[PDB]
Amino acid sequence: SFSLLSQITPHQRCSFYAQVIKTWYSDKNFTLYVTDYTENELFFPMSPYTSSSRWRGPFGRFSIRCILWDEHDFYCRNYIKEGDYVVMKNVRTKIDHLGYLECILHGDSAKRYNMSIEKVDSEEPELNEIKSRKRLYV
DNA sequence: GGTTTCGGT
Repeated sequence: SFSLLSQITPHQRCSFYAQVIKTWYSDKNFTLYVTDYTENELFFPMSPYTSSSRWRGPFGRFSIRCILWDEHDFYCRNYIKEGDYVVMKNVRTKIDHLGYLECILHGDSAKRYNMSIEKVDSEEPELNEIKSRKRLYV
C-alpha cells in the first residue's frame, strides 16, 4: 500500500503520491525532488538562506531526491515537470554517502516488481492531503 | 551507476 513520505525508511520498497518541486536532467540520469509536505528525519534539510536558489519547495527535511536511470530516465526526462504530481510505485530506497534517504529507479528491474512512476492528474482527489498540508508551510 | 541541495542545462 501507499505510505506518507514521513513513514518511509531505508532499504524497503515503498509507494507514494508526491508533488514535484524540482527537476534536473543530465547525460547520466534524470533527477526529481518531490514532497508530500510531510517530514522525514532522514531527508536533507533544505536551507532558506542560500544566496541564489530557485527552490520553489519547503525548507527543512521535507523533500526526497529520486534518481531515475535508463528507461525511467528516457520516459520522465522531457515529460515530468516541476509542479506536477506524481505517483511512485514499488520504488527502492537507500542511504547515500552523506547519510540521507534517497530513492532510486534502476534499469531494468523486472516485471515482478511492478516499479513505476506516472504523472497524476492535478485534479485527482488522492492529492488532497498534499494540498491541505501544503497550507501549513505557507 | 552519480554527487551532494546549485545549476536552471
